[PDB]
Amino acid sequence: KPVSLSYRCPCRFFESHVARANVKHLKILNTPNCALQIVARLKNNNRQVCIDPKLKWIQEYLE
Amino acid sequence: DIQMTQSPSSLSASVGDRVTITCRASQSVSSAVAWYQQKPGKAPKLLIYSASSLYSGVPSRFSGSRSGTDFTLTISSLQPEDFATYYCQQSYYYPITFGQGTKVEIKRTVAAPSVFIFPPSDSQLKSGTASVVCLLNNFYPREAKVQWKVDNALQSGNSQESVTEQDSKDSTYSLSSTLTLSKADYEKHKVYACEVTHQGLSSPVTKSFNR
Amino acid sequence: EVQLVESGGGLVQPGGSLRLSCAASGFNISSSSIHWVRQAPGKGLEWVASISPSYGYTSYADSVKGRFTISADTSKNTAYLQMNSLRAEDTAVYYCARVSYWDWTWGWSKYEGMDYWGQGTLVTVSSASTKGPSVFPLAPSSAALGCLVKDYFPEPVTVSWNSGALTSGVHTFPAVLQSSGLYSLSSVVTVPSSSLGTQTYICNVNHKPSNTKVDKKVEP
Amino acid sequence: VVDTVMCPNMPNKSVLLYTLSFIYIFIFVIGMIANSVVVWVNIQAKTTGYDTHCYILNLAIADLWVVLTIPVWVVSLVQHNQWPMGELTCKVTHLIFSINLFGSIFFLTCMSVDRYLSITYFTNTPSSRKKMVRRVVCILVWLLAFCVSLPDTYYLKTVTSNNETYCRSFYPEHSIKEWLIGMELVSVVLGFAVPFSIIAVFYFLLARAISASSDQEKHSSRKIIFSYVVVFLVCWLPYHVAVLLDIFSILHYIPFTCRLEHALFTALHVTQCLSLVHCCVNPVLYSFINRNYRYELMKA
Amino acid sequence: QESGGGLVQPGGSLRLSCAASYAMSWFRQAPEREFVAVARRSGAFYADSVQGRFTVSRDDNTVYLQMNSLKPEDTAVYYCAIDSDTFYSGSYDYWGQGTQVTV
Ligand SMILES: CC(C)CCC[C@@H](C)[C@H]1CC[C@H]2[C@@H]3CC=C4C[C@@H](O)CC[C@]4(C)[C@H]3CC[C@]12C
Ligand SMILES: CC(C)CCC[C@@H](C)[C@H]1CC[C@H]2[C@@H]3CC=C4C[C@@H](O)CC[C@]4(C)[C@H]3CC[C@]12C
Ligand SMILES: CC(C)CCC[C@@H](C)[C@H]1CC[C@H]2[C@@H]3CC=C4C[C@@H](O)CC[C@]4(C)[C@H]3CC[C@]12C
Ligand SMILES: CC(C)CCC[C@@H](C)[C@H]1CC[C@H]2[C@@H]3CC=C4C[C@@H](O)CC[C@]4(C)[C@H]3CC[C@]12C
Ligand SMILES: CC(C)CCC[C@@H](C)[C@H]1CC[C@H]2[C@@H]3CC=C4C[C@@H](O)CC[C@]4(C)[C@H]3CC[C@]12C
Ligand SMILES: CC(C)CCC[C@@H](C)[C@H]1CC[C@H]2[C@@H]3CC=C4C[C@@H](O)CC[C@]4(C)[C@H]3CC[C@]12C
Ligand SMILES: CC(C)CCC[C@@H](C)[C@H]1CC[C@H]2[C@@H]3CC=C4C[C@@H](O)CC[C@]4(C)[C@H]3CC[C@]12C
Repeated sequence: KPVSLSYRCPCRFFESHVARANVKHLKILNTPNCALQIVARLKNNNRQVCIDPKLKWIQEYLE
Repeated sequence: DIQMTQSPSSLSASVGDRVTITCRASQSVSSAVAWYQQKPGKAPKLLIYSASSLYSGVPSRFSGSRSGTDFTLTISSLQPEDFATYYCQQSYYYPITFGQGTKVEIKRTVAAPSVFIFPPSDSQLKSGTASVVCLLNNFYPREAKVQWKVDNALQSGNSQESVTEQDSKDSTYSLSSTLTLSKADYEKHKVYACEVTHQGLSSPVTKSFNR
Repeated sequence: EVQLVESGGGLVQPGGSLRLSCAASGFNISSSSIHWVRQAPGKGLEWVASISPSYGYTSYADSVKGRFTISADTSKNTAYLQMNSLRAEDTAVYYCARVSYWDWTWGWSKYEGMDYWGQGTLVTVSSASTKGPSVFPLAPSSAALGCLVKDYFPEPVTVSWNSGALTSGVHTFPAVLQSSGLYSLSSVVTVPSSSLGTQTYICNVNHKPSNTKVDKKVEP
Repeated sequence: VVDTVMCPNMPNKSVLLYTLSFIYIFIFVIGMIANSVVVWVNIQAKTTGYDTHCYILNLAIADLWVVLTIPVWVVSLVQHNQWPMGELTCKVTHLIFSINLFGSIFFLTCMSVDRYLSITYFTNTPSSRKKMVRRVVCILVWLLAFCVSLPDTYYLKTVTSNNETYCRSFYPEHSIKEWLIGMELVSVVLGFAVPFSIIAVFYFLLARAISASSDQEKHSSRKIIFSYVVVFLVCWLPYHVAVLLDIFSILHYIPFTCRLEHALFTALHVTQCLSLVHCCVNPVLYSFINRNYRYELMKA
Repeated sequence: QESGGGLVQPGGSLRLSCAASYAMSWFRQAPEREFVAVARRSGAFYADSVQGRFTVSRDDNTVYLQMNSLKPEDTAVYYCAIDSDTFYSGSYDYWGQGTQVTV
C-alpha cells in the first residue's frame, strides 16, 4: 500500500482478553499520533504485546 | 487453406518499364506476405518479406505495398536481368498456400508462324503405331491453338503439345504437336491435315498430305 | 554464412517410402524452423510440412496428411523427412528452406519468411524401367527437317546434331510424358531450301543411363 | 517495572517532504511523456507491417495509469499524511493504483516467459495461434490483478482524530492482526517473490540458449539480458525489505526507540519513491533499446 | 464500323477507329492481306514493319488507331476483326468492311 494510506505507532492491534496474573511489565508509550499507548509483556510467552489501555485495572495500576 | 488468387498470369514489358503484380487473399491476413523470384530450374530467392519491407541484398527497384487484403508488388523499371516468375505467399494461416504464379517474358514484334507436317516414317509402321508431327517455328506470342482433322473429321482426346522457351536471339517460340495413331487406323483414313489458328494469321492455314 | 544441401532421391517404385535429408551448416538449427516445399514439373509451388527440432512441434498440409513423418535430430543439426505410400502424383523437386527467428528484435519483429534455400533433389516415382530410345527419321517435304525419339526412360536425353557441327536454327523441344509411362521428345533444325540435296544431316543421340548410342540418316 | 518514553516532536522534516515532492513531479512528467510515446508508436506501427507485441502495449498502459495517479499522493504527502479530499476519491484512487502496479509487475514475468518460448518453442507455431494465445493471457492477467487489489480496497474508511483527518484501512476487529500481516505478505509473495524468481530463472535460461546458438550471439548482446534482472532488483528490493523490516517491528520483535521510528519513517518514504522510478525506467529498457523501435520513431 | 480515310501528304497523320455493333485487331490489304496491330485487354502489339509508326488503344467500347507518320507504303484498306474466343486464340468469325486509305 502507499505509505500515505497507513497508520504508524507502536501497535495497532489490541489483545481483547489478557490474563491479569501473567502481566509482568507495562511500558507507557507516548507518541504524537496515537497519543497514549500501552505496551505489555506476558510471562506466559515472554513476548511483548499490547492491551487495550481502556481496561479498568490498567488505569487503577497506571493512573 | 486460404486461396491466394494472383493476376495477371502473363505479362510482356520492354526493358526499363514499370510493371506491377497484384496478389489477393480471400480471407484477411495480418500483413504476413512474401514475394519469391524463381529463374527457370533454380532455387527461388526472396525479394520482399513482411508486407512492404525490402530484404537486404536485392536491388532497391523492387518494393511492395499493402491495401486491405490486396497486396501489390511494384517494379520501378525492368533491367534485362529480372525476366523470371514471381510467387506470392501468406504466412498467417497454416498450411502455407503459395500463389498460382506470374510469368514476365520479353516483348517484341509479332511474328508469322510457319506450318510443316511430317508423314510417319516407313520404319515407324513396323512398330505398329503411326505418328505424325505438325511443326511451328519462330512465331509469337506463346498463345497459339492447333487442331487435328483427318478426312475432314475432327480429332480430339489424343495429342500432345510442347513449346520451347524464349529464344535469346529471336525472342520467339516454336510449337511441336505429336499425334499418335494405331497402325490399323492409319490405313483406314487417307487425308491427314493440320490446321493452325493464330492471331498473326488472317485465316487458319491448312497443311495436308496423302499417301 | 548459411548453406543448406539436400540429399536422397531418384526413382522409386509406386507405393514405397523415401527418407530425404536436409543437412544445415553454418548456423545452429534450434532457433530456426525447417520447411519443405514441393514443385511438380511445370507447375506452381506448394507447402508440405515444417518441423522445429527445438521441441519437435510439427505440422502438415491437408493434401498429404498422415502420409509423412517429418523428423528432426538436433544432435547433428539435421532435418529428416520420411515418405510413405508414395503415389504417382508427387513427381517433383524438393527444396528444404529455413525460416529464421532473430532475437535482437523481440518486441518489434517483422513477419519473417524463407531466406536460404537449397538446390533440392529430384523424385520420380514410376512403374517402368530403363528402355529405349528408338530413333526415327522425320523426312522433309518433297527447308525443315529433324529427328524423333520415342519410348525412352529415364530423363535426361542428350541430342547432338552432326557431331555438334550444327548449332544454328536448331530447336530441341522439352521432353513430354506419354500415357503408357514412357517419354517422348523431338528435335528439328531448319536448313535452306537450296541446301537440301547437297549436305547430309545426321542426328546424334546419346542416353547415359543406358549408354545407348544411335545414329540415323535423314533423306527425302 | 514501567517505562515512560516521552518522544519529542519530530524534527522539521518538511524539507525531506519537499525534496521528495520534487522527485515525484520529475517522475510524473518523464513517465507520462515516455509511456505515451511508446503506446503511440506501437499502435501506429501496425499499419507499416511490424509485429507489435501485445505485452508492450498493455504494460505501457499500466505504467501510464500509475504515473498519472501520483499527484494525489503528492497532495496528501505535502500535508504530512493528512487527507483533504473525499472518501470516494480515496477508494477510487487506491483501486486504480493497486490494479495498475500489480498489472505492470506481472507483465514483466509474462514477457520473460514469452521471450524464452519464442526463441525455443513458438518458432514453428503459426502467427495467428500465438497472437491468440498472447491475447488470452493478456485478459487473464488483468483479471488476476483485479482480484488481488479488491480485498483491501473494500476495507477502507476515514477517521477524524485533535482535528485532522486520514484515509486509513479498517480491518475486522476479531482478526486485526491476521488481516494486516496477510495483506502485507501477499504484497510480497505475489508482488516481489514469484515475479522475480520466474524472471531471473527464465532470462538465465535465455542466456544459455542464445549462447549455444552461434548465429544469434553476434546480433544480440549478453549484457542487456542480465541488465533486465539487475534493474528490476535494484528498483523493487529496497521498498519491500524496508516494509518487511517494519512489519517485524510491529510484532515487537525489536526494541522500540525514537531513532528507530524516525529512521523507519524516512526510509519507508524514500524506498517507495524508488518503487515508482521503476515505472519510469521500464519503457526505456524494453523499447528504446531496440534498433527497429528507434528507426520507427525516427520515421515519425 | 471503321471510320476515317482520305488523302495525306507524307509526314501527315489520320485517325482510324471502329465501334462495337474480347480483343480487337487491325489488318492491311495491299491491292495481300496481312497483320499490322492488335489490342489486348490490358497491352498492345504491332507488326515489325510498323514498329512505333502507329499506336492503338481500346476505349471502354470503341477502339482507336492513331495512324501517324505516313510512309509511301500504306496505301491499303484497313479492317477491324474480332477474336470470338475468350482466350484470344485468333479466330476471326466476324469480318469488317474497312475504308480506303491512300497517301
Ligand atoms: C518450459 C516449457 C518448454 C515446457 C512446456 C513444454 C510443452 C509445450 C511440450 C511438452 C510435451 C510437448 C509435446 C510432445 C509431443 C508432441 C507430438 C508432436 O507430434 C506434436 C507436438 C507435441 C504435441 C509436443 C508439443 C509441445 C509439448 C506439449
Ligand atoms: C477505456 C480507456 C480510458 C483506456 C485508455 C484507452 C486505450 C486502452 C486505447 C488507446 C488507443 C486504443 C487502441 C486504438 C486502436 C486499436 C485498433 C483496433 O483494431 C483494436 C483496438 C485498438 C488496439 C485500441 C485499443 C484501446 C487503446 C489502446
Ligand atoms: C480501472 C481501469 C483503468 C481498468 C481498465 C484498464 C484498461 C485501460 C484495460 C482493460 C483491458 C485492456 C485491453 C485488453 C486487451 C487489449 C488488446 C490489445 O491487442 C490492445 C490493447 C487492449 C485493447 C487493452 C487496452 C487496455 C485495456 C482496455
Ligand atoms: C489465486 C490467488 C492467489 C489469487 C489471490 C487471491 C486473494 C483473494 C487471496 C490471496 C491471499 C489471501 C489472504 C491470505 C490470508 C488471509 C488471512 C486470513 O486470516 C484472512 C484472509 C486472508 C487475508 C486472505 C484473503 C484472500 C487473499 C488476499
Ligand atoms: C503470479 C504470476 C507470475 C502468475 C503468472 C504466471 C505466468 C508465467 C503463467 C500464467 C498462465 C501461463 C500460460 C498459460 C497457458 C499457456 C499456453 C501454452 O500453449 C503456452 C504457455 C502459456 C502461455 C502459459 C505460460 C505461463 C503463464 C503465462
Ligand atoms: C537504474 C535506475 C535506478 C536509474 C535509470 C538508469 C537506467 C536507465 C540505466 C541503468 C543501467 C543502464 C544500462 C547499462 C548498460 C547498458 C549496455 C549498453 O550496451 C546499452 C545500454 C545499457 C542497457 C544501459 C541502459 C541504461 C540503464 C538501464
Ligand atoms: C544506484 C542505486 C543502487 C542507489 C539506491 C541505493 C538505496 C539502497 C539507497 C539510496 C538512498 C538510501 C537511503 C538514504 C537515507 C537513509 C536514511 C537513514 O537514516 C536510513 C537509511 C536510508 C533510508 C537509506 C537506505 C538506502 C537507500 C534507499
